Amino acid sequence: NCVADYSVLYNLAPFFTFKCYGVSPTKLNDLCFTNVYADSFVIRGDEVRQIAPGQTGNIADYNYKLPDDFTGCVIAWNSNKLDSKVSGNYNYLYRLFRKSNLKPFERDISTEIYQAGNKPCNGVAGFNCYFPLRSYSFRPTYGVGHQPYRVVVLSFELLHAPATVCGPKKSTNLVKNKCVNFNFNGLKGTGVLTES
Amino acid sequence: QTVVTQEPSFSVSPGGTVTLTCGLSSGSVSTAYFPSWYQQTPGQAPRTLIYGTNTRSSGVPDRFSGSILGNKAALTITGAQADDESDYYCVLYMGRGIVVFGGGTKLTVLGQPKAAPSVTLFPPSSEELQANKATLVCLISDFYPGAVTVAWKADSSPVKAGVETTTPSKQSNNKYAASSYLSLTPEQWKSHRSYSCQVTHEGSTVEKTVAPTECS
Amino acid sequence: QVQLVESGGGVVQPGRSLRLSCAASGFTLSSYGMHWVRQAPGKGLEWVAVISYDGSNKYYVDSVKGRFTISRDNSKNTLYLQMNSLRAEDTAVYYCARGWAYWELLPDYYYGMDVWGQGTTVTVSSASTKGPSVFPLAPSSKSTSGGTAALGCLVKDYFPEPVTVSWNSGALTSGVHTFPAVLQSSGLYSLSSVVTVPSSSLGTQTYICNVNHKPSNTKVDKKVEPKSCDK
Repeated sequence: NCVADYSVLYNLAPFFTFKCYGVSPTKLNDLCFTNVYADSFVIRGDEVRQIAPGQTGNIADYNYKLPDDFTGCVIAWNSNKLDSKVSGNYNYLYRLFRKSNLKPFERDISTEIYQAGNKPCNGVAGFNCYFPLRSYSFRPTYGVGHQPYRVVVLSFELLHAPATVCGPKKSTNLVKNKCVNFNFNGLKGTGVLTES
Repeated sequence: QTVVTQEPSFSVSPGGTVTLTCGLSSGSVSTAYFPSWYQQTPGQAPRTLIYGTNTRSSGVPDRFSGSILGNKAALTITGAQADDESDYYCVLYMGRGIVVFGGGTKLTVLGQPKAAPSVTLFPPSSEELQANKATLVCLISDFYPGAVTVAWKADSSPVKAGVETTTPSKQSNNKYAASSYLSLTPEQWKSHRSYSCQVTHEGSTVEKTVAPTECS
Repeated sequence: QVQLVESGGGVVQPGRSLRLSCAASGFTLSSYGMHWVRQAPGKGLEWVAVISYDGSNKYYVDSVKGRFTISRDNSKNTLYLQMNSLRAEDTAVYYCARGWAYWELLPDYYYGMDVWGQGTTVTVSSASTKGPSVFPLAPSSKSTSGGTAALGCLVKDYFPEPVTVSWNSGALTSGVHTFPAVLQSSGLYSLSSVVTVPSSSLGTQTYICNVNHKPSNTKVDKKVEPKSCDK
């Protein structure tokens, strides 16, 4: 129940990776589609391409997958100055040894130490029983390959029955005592406008 | 079960550089386990010093710096001063609620102005005997650090039951003080020729002896 | 200002129950995680139990499973801990600790504890309210053959601990020092308050060992002076 005016949302982005599918990036204001979902995280610089609809990848099959017939797209940019520290900030971390290919758009939160099966390691963290994640470093200076990039994934539904966001915009001026077409609130016609 | 291994105690001259180590004997330590360094002064509550493996708490001087060294959590301590000597703790995090602390390390300033422990042994008074009770006090003060071993011997036989030692406590002049209590029966006190109180501290042994016959 | 008040501590017979009370001022406990950590004399700190900011999940250490319960009150900003089936190993000092918040989104296995209150000590001893025994310490003239003479007052088999021991009702402060209690064979404590004073102040001034046992409501003012053993 609001309008998402992306004319300012794409903003003065230094580089907005608006690689979008299913719709032209400019023709969304006139669309009146259903509800939208918001979620975001941060990924190391090189594999920003590695996340995409339905291709292989360690980050893709273990932490976040994207459906093939996906409506929507993502935005990514650089936040090296705000995130990285001189000593290196160690707060960001991703799963390492998931024994499955997680389906797109499902919740998966867990902290138990991974076991390679076979023998019951039983929470000892010995052989074949490894603690996953292996958090990043985010060194104060490095190339674009392992540079912190802030990315947001955007997904909106369809079927148009629960009209949720939409947007009217495009408000023009007014004239009087002249023949002119009027579209005040959806109704259309031709005539002259005066007082009453 | 997992156990965190820590060194018992260090001794470093003022103005020097020392590092403390905290690791895991069951495997390697990663930054995901979130090493944290906390200091405890006996008789009070601890203070937060190092968290995030590289970040200091609000108001913590930049002189303290921590990092990871191989599979052992490391804290860098340069330019020792008098007040830095205290108990220190390392914090490691397991999955969903399991946090294991280390064995604790008592940091020292090596020597400071060293002072010999002071002993005062007093056998029970006549009023205590009149109440059919007996208790000997052997206080120790002006010693550093707290590695003190207080033992009692009746005549020529050491006694361990009924006797306990107190943890050394901070003084107002940067020094430690403790005490010893020997709670026995008056009959044992009057049936023994003498009572002795021995304290071992940093390789220096102090002996004090009292005689029940003197009080009579 | 951020402060945590810990109350309800004391000495309890084994097998009974008690509710530890923790009050938070300056913030709301609903916004932050809360921790309970105990520490015993001669030992290191020992983790006991925590509560999350939302309370959806609760965790305890294996040694305390099935005996203790933690509860929180957002209405009055008060925190309660339920203790049941107490045993002698529970004698320690508990600290109520405040962790990070949902106000700063952190990953799972939430990072805990940065600031906390003074805490309160608890002891599990097998005794009941017992009259304290106070014995003055009057040294012989041999021990007074110096610039300074030390006198004290032994306090024995007092329960429940602690007992407030003082000299001259706080009039004398310099040279006054008390000692921590020790465990005996029967499980009761004993302490001494030895006061160091110069030998020139004897006679003219009187040193009285003032002790108060609030649970038993007794007042003993033991006069401590060197013995007049004219023999």
